[PDB]
Amino acid sequence: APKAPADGLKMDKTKQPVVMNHSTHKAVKCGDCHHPVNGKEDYQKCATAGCHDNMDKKDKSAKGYYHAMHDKGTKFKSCVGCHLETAGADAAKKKELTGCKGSKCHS
Ligand code: HEM
Ligand code: HEM
Ligand code: HEM
Ligand code: HEM
Repeated sequence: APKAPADGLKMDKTKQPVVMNHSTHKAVKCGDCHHPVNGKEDYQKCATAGCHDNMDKKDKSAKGYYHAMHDKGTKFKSCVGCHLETAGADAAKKKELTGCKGSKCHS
């Protein structure tokens, strides 16, 4: 079984890099993020070629990297989509977990 990596992982495909900590995400099944592809949970980097490798932030296809991290209504919850549900009606948590600036994702 693949093991979770160390905390402090940088996601740095873009000029707005974000740190991923697995320890804060333990309530989440591995395969909700490392989702099935062709019937098997895929643990490759999300922007691997053929995966979310389209760096146009307007793209909404299954290759759009921005889309996979930010949008609602996706087949697997995105960073922002899950965080919106987590924050609920709490505006402080909305700023912390979903704010586009001054949040725990983006300074
Ligand atoms: C669950 C315990 C779980 C495992 C196992 C796991 C593994 C894992 C690996 C091996 C990597 C490194 C991939 C590489 O080769 O660099 C990795 C990286 C990321 N993970 Fe993960 N992970 C588990 C759980 C979760 C959960 C619950 C999420 C989503 C909340 C998540 C997400 C990520 C992300 C993002 C990365 C970085 C990938 C990238 O930048 O391309 N993981 N994980
Ligand atoms: C890396 C941890 C990673 C993330 C994050 C992630 C996100 C993601 C979302 C949010 C979707 C749904 C998008 C929607 O509009 O419905 C989604 C969908 C697919 N992905 Fe992905 N994904 C990550 C990793 C990987 C990897 C490593 C690949 C390539 C092997 C990949 C591929 C795909 C494909 C294909 C889809 C569509 C799947 C389907 O329709 O069943 N993803 N991902
Ligand atoms: C997507 C790759 C993604 C990112 C990036 C991300 C970031 C993130 C941060 C920065 C925090 C704060 C704690 C920390 O610094 O590690 C945080 C917290 C929570 N997250 Fe998250 N998150 C990503 C994805 C997801 C997904 C897909 C879910 C749900 C399915 C999810 C959940 C949560 C939860 C719960 C927390 C804790 C909330 C807090 O304690 O108030 N995240 N994440
Ligand atoms: C708020 C809705 C919000 C906005 C707007 C936003 C923007 C943004 C940009 C412009 C990028 C770079 C895109 C590019 O290719 O140039 C970027 C990248 C990432 N973001 Fe973001 N972002 C908003 C909010 C959040 C929140 C709250 C999180 C975390 C839950 C988050 C996550 C991510 C991730 C992951 C990336 C990619 C990091 C990288 O690989 O460089 N965003 N965002």
